[PDB]
Amino acid sequence: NAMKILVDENMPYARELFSRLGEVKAVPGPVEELNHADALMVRSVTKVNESLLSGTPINFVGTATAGTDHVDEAWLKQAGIGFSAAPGCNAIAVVEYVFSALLMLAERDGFSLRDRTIGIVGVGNVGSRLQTRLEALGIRTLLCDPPRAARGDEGDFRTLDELVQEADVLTFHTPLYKDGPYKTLHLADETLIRRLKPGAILINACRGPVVDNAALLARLNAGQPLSVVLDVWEGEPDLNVALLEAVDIGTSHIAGYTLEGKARGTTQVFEAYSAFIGREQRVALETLLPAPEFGRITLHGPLDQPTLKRLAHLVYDVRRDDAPLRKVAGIPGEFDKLRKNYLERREWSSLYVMCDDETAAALLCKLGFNAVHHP
Amino acid sequence: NAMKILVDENMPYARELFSRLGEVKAVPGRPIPVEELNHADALMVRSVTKVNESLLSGTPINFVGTATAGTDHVDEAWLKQAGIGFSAAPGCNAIAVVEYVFSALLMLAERDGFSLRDRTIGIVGVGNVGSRLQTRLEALGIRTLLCDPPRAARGDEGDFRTLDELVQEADVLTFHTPLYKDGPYKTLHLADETLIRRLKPGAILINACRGPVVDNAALLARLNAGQPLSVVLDVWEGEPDLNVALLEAVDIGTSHIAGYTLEGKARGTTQVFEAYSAFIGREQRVALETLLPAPEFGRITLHGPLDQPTLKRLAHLVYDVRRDDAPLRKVAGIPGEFDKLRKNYLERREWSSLYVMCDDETAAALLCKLGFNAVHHP
Ligand SMILES: NC(=O)c1ccc[n+]([C@@H]2O[C@H](COP(=O)([O-])OP(=O)(O)OC[C@H]3O[C@@H](n4cnc5c(N)ncnc54)[C@H](O)[C@@H]3O)[C@@H](O)[C@H]2O)c1
Ligand SMILES: NC(=O)c1ccc[n+]([C@@H]2O[C@H](COP(=O)([O-])OP(=O)(O)OC[C@H]3O[C@@H](n4cnc5c(N)ncnc54)[C@H](O)[C@@H]3O)[C@@H](O)[C@H]2O)c1
Repeated sequence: NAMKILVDENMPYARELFSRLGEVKAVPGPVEELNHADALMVRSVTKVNESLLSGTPINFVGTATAGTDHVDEAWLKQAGIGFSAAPGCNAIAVVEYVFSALLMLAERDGFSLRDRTIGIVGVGNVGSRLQTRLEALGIRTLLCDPPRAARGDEGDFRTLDELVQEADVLTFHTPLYKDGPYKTLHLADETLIRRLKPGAILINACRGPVVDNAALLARLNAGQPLSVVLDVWEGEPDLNVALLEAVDIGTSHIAGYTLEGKARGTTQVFEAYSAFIGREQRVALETLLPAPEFGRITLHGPLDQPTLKRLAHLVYDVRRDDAPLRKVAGIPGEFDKLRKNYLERREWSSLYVMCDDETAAALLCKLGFNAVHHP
Repeated sequence: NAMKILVDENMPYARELFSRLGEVKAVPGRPIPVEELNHADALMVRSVTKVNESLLSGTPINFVGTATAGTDHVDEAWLKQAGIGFSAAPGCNAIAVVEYVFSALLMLAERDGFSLRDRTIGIVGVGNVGSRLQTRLEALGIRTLLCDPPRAARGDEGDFRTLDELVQEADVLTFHTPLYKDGPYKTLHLADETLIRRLKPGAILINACRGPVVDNAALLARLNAGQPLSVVLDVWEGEPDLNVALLEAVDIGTSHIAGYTLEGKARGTTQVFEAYSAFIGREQRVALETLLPAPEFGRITLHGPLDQPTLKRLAHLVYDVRRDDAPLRKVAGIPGEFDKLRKNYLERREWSSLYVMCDDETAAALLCKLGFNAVHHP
């Protein structure tokens, strides 16, 4: 008469949390416990399907990821088995990766970020959060999301062609669709890339094939005035290395990797499961996380661009992941080795900022720092 | 019957500081009206004023101050002969330069994925800057070799090695000598063609002293030949007309700004204020914090022990040398922009302006030794 919850043994905080609801056995991502369990919380490694579950009493499957590729959500729901992913769990990580790249390019190239026009392609978990933060800085942002538009969501949704005409930063946050009216495979092909404004910045931290890597390379090689930030590559793990040499920032598909991010995976699945069994519970994310290296800092004066750059980069400077990828890119095994070995990264909210300036604190909070004003 | 003190009208904090000791009149440094020198008790100058018998003869001036690290514009011997007090500001800008060097090295260590404590640092010239660099590398347990024959010939105590020995055993080589055109200590092109070529594979070469200490032509020649070398340059042969292709090739190139911190610049006036206070029987020490505006980031907490990445984050919160390398690459071949970058140089602070509270006592001890204002808060 209590629930037996199997959790993956390398899933952070899983034992801590799930015991608020039942007995936890930690399985490596083993038959005997499956047939005598009521719930299963997994990571990407475990294919979840009829094969593995049919016949068991398992009544709920949580996956601690934004992704769901490795699960057949369909069969479970067909079967009456509750399911939950952790959508958006890594979203803030990507937004701060994007901000980290932009603030570096803004200093390196002597331009003013508040002056840019930013087109967001895909306004979902990642793009909507990016929109919120760009707006708080008063940066004009153009939104492109034909599905949301078609479905009747509110907002000023423009066409991709419109974004290409008006933006000088273009960032992609769509899924990978290979056909249909919303096809995103090679959404950024030679024709689109070629129309990009002089000095435009192209950012792809979503899925590799959304950008045609060979065409992008060719335009860069012909001298198109264009800056590029890539976190995802066609052909991963065997990226186009020549392309890496021509981009301003390339990293090994680590944009989503923060500590807070891994912990939200476990956290959301906990909350869904707690709701599933009539015991809705929430969890302080700060109760779980170890203190970061730099926890508190004072700020004197207004927030300006260089001040914001020093703040974000104190937490995460994208160049620390760019440099090691350049050192090993054409060596088989190494791309994947940099993901497995990924070093601890925190989010801006882990940093407590004490501002004597009221406006700097208001702005920092809207950017996602834990900022306060000191009268 | 108050002291009359003449101050170069462009020296920072001059009136604020000296009007504590006497009447203070601001004067241009070139030329100084003679009526003024004739009624003055003390003169505080910058490098534009040649101080010698022609300037001071027959005047009542009993002390000369120069808010300046160097003493080329001053006839010190003559001042001794005449009984006139003198003070420069030796080392006023040394910490600026050292924190600049650390900024560059911490950037390269991350970029290239090496640990600092696996590098051997040869310091050439071990005076005000060289010996501060030493202290700090040694506090980090980084192996350093010292080269400074003028100190060895004086019989100074230390492990003084020859230049050539540094070239065999060091993979970081950094120059802090003045420029001597000849004599036994000639530093002109001290790092020439032959010397550069012998630098260990993966070597890092830094020059933040005087442009012509390193043969820029030879260096470019080696780089073009494909020698695995890293180069950090803040000073250049033929400034402001630097070798542009040598710029495109170095890892970091900045526009002779290594010494430019608010602290460096205010310390010229400070050390001279201090020396003069003592000279007239009013020994007075003055703390920079009460003169300089408060810094943007004045306090931060550090949880746990220091490691290299943590130290890089701290040094670069304060000063990331890349912020000076980037503007120079944008405008290097445009005649006049180099001087314009120095003229409008934006505020830079020293590590001592960051107050660091560490829950690890050994992190505190170390950061303190490194020049942060670090304190253990259990
Ligand atoms: N780089 C990383 O480490 C990492 C981390 C997190 C997410 N991602 C990827 O980034 C992408 C965005 O993630 P998310 O969490 O926001 O997912 P999401 O499902 O919340 O949002 C995707 C949005 O794109 C929109 N979209 C679909 N087709 C489009 C089209 N053709 N043109 C414009 N918009 C379109 C959808 O309507 C949806 O609003 C996904 O591909 C995700 O897998 C990568
Ligand atoms: N880049 C900048 O913005 C900047 C700022 C400050 C100082 N500097 C320069 O850096 C140099 C160091 O300044 P400092 O305050 O340490 O001066 P310093 O006089 O205290 O140091 C010079 C040291 O070098 C030694 N030396 C002389 N000739 C040598 C040689 N042949 N080989 C090895 N050592 C030799 C001397 O014995 C002395 O110890 C100065 O020349 C100064 O002009 C540059």
